[PDB]
Amino acid sequence: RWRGFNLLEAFSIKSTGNFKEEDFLWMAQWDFNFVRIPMCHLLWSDRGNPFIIREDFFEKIDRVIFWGEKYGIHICISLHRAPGYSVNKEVEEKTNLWKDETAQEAFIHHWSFIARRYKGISSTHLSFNLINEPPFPDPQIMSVEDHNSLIKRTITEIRKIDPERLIIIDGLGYGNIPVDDLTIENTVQSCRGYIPFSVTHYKAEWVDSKDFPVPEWPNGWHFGEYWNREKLLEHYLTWIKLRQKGIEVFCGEMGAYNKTPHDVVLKWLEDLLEIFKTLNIGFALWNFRGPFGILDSERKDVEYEEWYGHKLDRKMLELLRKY
Ligand SMILES: OC[C@H]1NC[C@H](O)[C@@H](O)[C@@H]1O
Repeated sequence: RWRGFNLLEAFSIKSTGNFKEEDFLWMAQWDFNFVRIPMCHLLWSDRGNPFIIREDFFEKIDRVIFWGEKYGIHICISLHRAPGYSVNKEVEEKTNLWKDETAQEAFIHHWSFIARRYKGISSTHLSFNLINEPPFPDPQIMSVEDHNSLIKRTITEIRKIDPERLIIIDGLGYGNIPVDDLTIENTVQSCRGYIPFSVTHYKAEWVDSKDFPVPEWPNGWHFGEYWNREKLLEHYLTWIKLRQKGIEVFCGEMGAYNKTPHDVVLKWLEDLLEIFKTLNIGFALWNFRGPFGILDSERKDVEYEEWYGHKLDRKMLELLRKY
C-alpha cells in the first residue's frame, strides 16, 4: 500500500525542477514509500506550440527516479498541466484537451516521449498518472466518453512503447468520482481526500472560499452538504467497489490548508486515516514541505519541532505514520 506525499518542484511555470534529495531521505526514514510528482508541461513545452519538448528538462526527473530507487520510494509521474487542461489557473489553456483533436495529439506526444525515456524502469519503481483532476463530465466540456476514449487511446500508445507500464487514472469530478467503464489491466484509479472543503480549504485563495463556514469536525461542510466520519466511510466504500472489477484504488492527494485550526485538522485527518486503514486505501499528502504538508506549513497554532532548518508538525507526522 502506497503511503507518502506529492512533491511540487515541477508543479508551476515558475518551478525550478530541482527536487531535494533530503525529502526522499527523510520520508524513507519515517517509513513512507511513495511520491507523486505533479508536473507542468510548460516547463519543457510552450503555450503557443504544445508539441515542443525540451528534453534537457527531464535530466531533473531522472534524478527523482534515481532517488526513488535509492530510498525505496515509488515514483508516480503526473501531468498536472498538459496541452489543453489544468486545474491550475496560473495559465489559462486556450484549447480543451477533452474535445480538441490537436490537444489530444499533443497530449499523446508528450506521454509517448516520457514512456520511451523510462521504458527500462519497472512499474515497481515508476507509474504514470495521465492527467490530474478531470472535471465533472458536463458533455459541453468533457463527456464521460470524451474522457474514457482519450485515456484508453493514451494508454494504448504508452503500452505499445512499454507494455507493462502501470497507469494511474484520476477520478472525475476533480478526482472524486470513480470511472465506471475503465476496467483496464494494470491500472489504479485515484481519489481525493479534501472532503470537506470547510476544513481542508478554509481561506484558500485559489477557490471561492469566502462563504465557507468556520471549520469544525465532525459536521464539516462541503459544497452545501455536511460531513462526518460515517459519510466519509460511505464515500470511499463506493471507491473500493472498483476492486470487484480488478481495479485498485488509492488517494492521490489529501490534506488541509494552513489557516484551519490545528485541533480541527488533526481530528479530521485522524478520521480520514482510520477509514483509509480500514479499507486499505493508500494515500499521498498534498505537500511534504508546504502549506498542506508536515514541514514548513506556517501554521500559527503549532509547536513546531526543529528539523534540520525546517519546521516539523510532529503530531501530523505521527498520525500519518500510525495509519
Ligand atoms: O492537483 C493539485 C490541486 N488539487 C486541488 C487543490 O484544491 C489544490 O490546492 C491543488 O493545487
